[PDB]
Amino acid sequence: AKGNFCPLCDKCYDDDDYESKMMQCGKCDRWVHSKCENLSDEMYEILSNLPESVAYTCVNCTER
Amino acid sequence: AGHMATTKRVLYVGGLAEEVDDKVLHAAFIPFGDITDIQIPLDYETEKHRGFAFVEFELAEDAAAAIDNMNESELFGRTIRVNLAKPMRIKEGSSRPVWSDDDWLKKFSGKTLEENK
Ligand SMILES: [Zn+2]
Ligand SMILES: [Zn+2]
Repeated sequence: AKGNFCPLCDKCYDDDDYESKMMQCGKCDRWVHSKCENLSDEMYEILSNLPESVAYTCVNCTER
Repeated sequence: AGHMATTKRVLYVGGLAEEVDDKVLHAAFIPFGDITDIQIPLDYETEKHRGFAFVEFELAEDAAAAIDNMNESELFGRTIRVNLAKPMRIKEGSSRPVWSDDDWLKKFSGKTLEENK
């Protein structure tokens, strides 16, 4: 495992998650901040609203 | 060559083989100018992309050179396609993507608009 939280920073499930542009993985339930993934805001909205067949995954469901 | 707008944000890529990864998109897109981000979405059962991906430049002019030259480029033995991806900023907080290049991403999932609600 690599923790049930964003491993790319020391932040956690805190109340600030609204502007942290968080996203849930699609084959595991871990949540991650998209800002730590170096993703732009529009880039985030696209890969977050991609179809249910194809989409981006967390650092343990795929290497990035 | 030509384009609908120069833009300064991320751009679209397609016609890729499943063997393509960010290291292939970086080496093929870096000669026009500096890149700052590349990501490939994947299919949940095979961990492969359907031949579509995204790229982001550090400069707005070099992104216009990508759509002007890489749209005729070739990778893995097949032709690729490149175009802008700024005129598709999602209307999150009001509706899902159904009105732009993001709509054809839904048509790509398999029509889907016959059940949109
Ligand atoms: Zn984080
Ligand atoms: Zn995951």
